[PDB]
Formats: sequence, C-alpha cells, structure tokens
Amino acid sequence: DTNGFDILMGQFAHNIENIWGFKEVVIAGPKDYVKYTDQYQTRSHINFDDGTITIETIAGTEPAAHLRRAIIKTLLMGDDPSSVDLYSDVDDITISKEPFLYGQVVDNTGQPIRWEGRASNFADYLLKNRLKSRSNGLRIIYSVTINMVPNHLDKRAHKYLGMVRQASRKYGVDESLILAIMQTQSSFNPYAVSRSDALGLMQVVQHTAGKDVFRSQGKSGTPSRSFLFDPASNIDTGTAYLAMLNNVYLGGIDNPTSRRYAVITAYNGGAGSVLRVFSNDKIQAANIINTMTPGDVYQTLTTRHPSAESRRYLYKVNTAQKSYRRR
Amino acid sequence: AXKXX
Ligand SMILES: *C(=O)[C@@H](C)O[C@@H]1[C@@H](NC(C)=O)[C@@H]2OC[C@@H](O2)[C@H]1O[C@@H]1O[C@H](CO)[C@@H](O)[C@H](O)[C@H]1NC(C)=O
Repeated sequence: DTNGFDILMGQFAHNIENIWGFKEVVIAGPKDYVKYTDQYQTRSHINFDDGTITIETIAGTEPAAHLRRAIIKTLLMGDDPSSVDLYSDVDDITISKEPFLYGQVVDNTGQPIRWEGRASNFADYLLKNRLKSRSNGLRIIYSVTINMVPNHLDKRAHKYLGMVRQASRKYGVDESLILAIMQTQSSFNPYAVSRSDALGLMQVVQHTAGKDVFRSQGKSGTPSRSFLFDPASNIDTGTAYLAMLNNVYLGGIDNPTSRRYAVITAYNGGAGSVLRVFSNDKIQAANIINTMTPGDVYQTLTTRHPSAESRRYLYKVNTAQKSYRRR
Repeated sequence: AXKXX
C-alpha cells in the first residue's frame, strides 16, 4: 500500500530530525545509499557519484564502537536490494562472502575486503588515523570517510553488462543508450530510490512506464517493487520503455537522431511533456519537430523544456552515451 | 538526487 509507505516515510524522516536535527537529515536517494542503525544514532552513506563512503555517529556513549560496526557491516554487506529497508533503522542481517563493495574499495594496504578480519583492521586504521569531529550546534558527530577506487563506476557497470547485452538484443535498443541512462539515473546503484518513486538501476516508476511496458508484453497490472529491485528485470523493463517510447509514443518523429533526443527527454519527463514543448497537438508537435534539424530539437529541449531536471537530463545522457558508444 | 512520500 502506497499510503502506508508514505506514512512510514514521514515517520522515518521525523525520527532522523529528532536525533540529528532538521539540518542534518540525510536520506537515501537514487545515487546515495543511506542506512540508519543504532536507533538512528549511526548512519552509513555511500555516495555513488563521488565515490565516497561516509560513516557517521551521534551516539553520546562509545562513539568509536558504533562507527566500527557500521564500517565493517557496510564494507561486507551483501548485494541484496530486495531485502534491506533503507527507510527503517532496523539492522538487517546483510553479511556476504561476496560483498557489494568488493573491489570498489580497498583498505589501507590497497587490498579488497571480503572478510571480517581485514574489514576490522581497516576499521581500526580509520578510527585511529582518519577520525573527524564536527558539531550539530548541540552534539558532536563523529565520522570517517572512505574514498572508493578511481574506477569504482566502471566496476559497478561491469556487474550489469550481460543484462544490458541481452536487453539490447531483445528489444533493439543500443547498449550505449541503456548504460547512459542507468549511469545518469542511478550511477549503477541497485538500491536506488527516488522522491518521485523511481525504482532501481534504470529508475522505473511502476504506475507510468512500468505499467505501459506490461501492456506491450501482454500483461495487465503493474510491475512490483520486488520485481524492479531485481537488476535483470529492472534493466529489461527500462529497456522496453525506451523501445516503446521510440516505436509507439514518439514514433511520429522521422529523424532518428531527433527521435533519440525526444526519447531521452521523455524517459524522464513523459512523452507528452516532450511533445507539448512544440505544440499542444501531438500530431502537430511531431510535424513541427519534423521541420527542424536534430541539433535544433536538441537545443529546444535543453533550453525550453519546462522541467530543469529533464533539461539537464538530455545533456547528461547525450554526453554519457558518447563514452559507451565505442567498443 | 537524494525520500519517498
Ligand atoms: C536524482 O539524482 C534523480 C535521479 O532524481 C530525480 C530528481 N529530480 C531532480 C533532482 O530534480 C528528483 O529525485 C527523484 C526524482 O526527482 C527523479 O526524477 C524522476 O526520474 C524518473 C525517471 O525514471 C522519472 O520517470 C520521474 O518521473 C522523475 N520525476 C519527475 C520529473 O516527476
């Protein structure tokens, strides 16, 4: 039930506010894993864009031990988006022989971490030698920061290449487009959740895109949350929507490169909002796009789309797709 | 970039 989720989300944000202060509320996002434990006194933050791991505690007693468990637990947590609640403070059982972060972070030695002993020794180094302090205005927050390896993003994208490969054959969608979208949407974060309900690697909204893809595939209803936190399903669903936007919704755009710009913007903002930039009449809008150059279409969408997000999106996917195109 | 409801 969505209403139940909206309530708990409200409760979750409030519980953080009471302990940390309104100006210290950090919540999990599409590109940011954030997990609260210790009755909200301890939080772990993976920032996937910047490649940093920040572990913080505001516990008044034995701060270092709190950080230690959160450090170790984060370093060794298993890749399980389906199981963990990033909007609860409950301490999920997550330890794994192949941690999610394995190879994406190295310890003090330059070694990858897949077991408690190395994680534990690395936690001592960080506490002894990288411990920082700052204030709420009322309380001390203690933290350590870990920088991920320089190519942490390539390593993450490596997990999903096979899934992208298949999805690309299956629907006739370029591998480079698919990658550019998941990299821009989630930075290859399997735990990705947005404020607008986008779920997973390709950030799929269940009721709009997810529903529409289910129609083409001859289904009724909606993709479930658990279906979309499965990476291959998520990547298959997101790639289908790109094929659908191209073939059906934006099918009246003739120039394939113009249509690509329209499809990239639409993925994010909806096909109607993209067409409405040109006319309130969907056919007349496509006809107008058909009298323009692709560079002009690009220029119109990046400067005159209503949404600053969708506008920035077009630029960021287009730049990214270049890098994935060769191979 | 990061809730929810
Ligand atoms: C944060 O990095 C991004 C991914 O999230 C965006 C973002 N919007 C901003 C920064 O202006 C904000 O955070 C969650 C959502 O709003 C998200 O955008 C949503 O992205 C998906 C694409 O799968 C769209 O289908 C959603 O409709 C879109 N939200 C909108 C435009 O209502």
